[PDB]
Amino acid sequence: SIIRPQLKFREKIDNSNTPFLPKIFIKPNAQKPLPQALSKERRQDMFAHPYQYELNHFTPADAVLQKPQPQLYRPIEETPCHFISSLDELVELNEKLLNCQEFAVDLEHHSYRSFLGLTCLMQISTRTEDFIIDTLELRSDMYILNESLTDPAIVKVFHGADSDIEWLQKDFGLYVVNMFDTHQAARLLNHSLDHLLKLYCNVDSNKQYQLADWRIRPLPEEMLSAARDDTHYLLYIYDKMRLEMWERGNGQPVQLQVVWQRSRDICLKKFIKPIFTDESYLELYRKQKKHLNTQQLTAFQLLFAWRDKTARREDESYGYVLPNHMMLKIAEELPKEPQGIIACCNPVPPLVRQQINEMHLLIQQAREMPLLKSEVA
Ligand SMILES: [Y+3]
Ligand SMILES: [Y+3]
Repeated sequence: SIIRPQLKFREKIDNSNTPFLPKIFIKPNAQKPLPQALSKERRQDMFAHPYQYELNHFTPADAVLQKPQPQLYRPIEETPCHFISSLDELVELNEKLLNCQEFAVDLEHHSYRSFLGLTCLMQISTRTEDFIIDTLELRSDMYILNESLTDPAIVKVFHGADSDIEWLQKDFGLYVVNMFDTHQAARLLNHSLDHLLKLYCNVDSNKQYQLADWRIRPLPEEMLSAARDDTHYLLYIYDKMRLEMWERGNGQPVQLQVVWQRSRDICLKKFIKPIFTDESYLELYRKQKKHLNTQQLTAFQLLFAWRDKTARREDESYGYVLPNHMMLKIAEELPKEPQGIIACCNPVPPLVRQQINEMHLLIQQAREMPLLKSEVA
């Protein structure tokens, strides 16, 4: 199993109910100032979206709203691929981007071995080159990209950026200003990229809807290729969509300004630390044939508490620590022995194995609870 890459992080992850605080500490392309509370030195509403104002006051240049002349995507065979894992690399790319008219953007995520989820890779494409960034290696440095991502002068093409926007700020403190979401454009014109790649370029990117562990290093050529495929064709599609969209408004920036309006709203989405109550599940088991008595129901609350505790600490997801069906099983079975717990999970999760004693005690506690009148055996 891959060594968890969170261990090499200079700054630990805050897995606490504590409210998420934006990470950005310097605001490039800042129409409105950024609170001094967010200053790198002092470490207004710090808990507010940092680029709230600029996104609310942004409009697509007339240059992009005019009948576009699509520029066919460069042949993958003749398109250079650059791997970026060091600060110099990152800083040099930014400069390059700052001189761009528009560029593609997509990310690679991972959530199984993480509590909040983790961005493992970022992809960007210019009209001529494909870039791949190691956002695990360059984690604390990524913020630099804000200079080019928050520049209303340059257009950032995305495909379904809803989640991306959220990740960019949770992990690096990166925000996007001036973004054209191709999934928003597909909604008007009337699934998406699978089609967008086959309808506009006549290409069938196989590993596109494939789930893979992006924490893996080195990244094999296959994933490197599947990663670049997510941004190599977006600028072309970006052009070809404003075309077949301008060819509908009779030559008026009607449906174009809408895609930009909607997309910039996705940029306003903010990240919020998730919260979980065992109430949700208990209410679900009730709709079902809930025969959970005082004891069993207690065990569930104790296991739910223990899993949430463990997950947040160990920085793992609930599924990894102990999945629903498995927790629920133990809650019902109420195994008297520690092995009775283990022999109730298929397969036995590592943390359960390691905290077997701890879990045993919880279940025992539940077994000492007083059974109601109607609950008597
Ligand atoms: Y992907
Ligand atoms: Y409760």
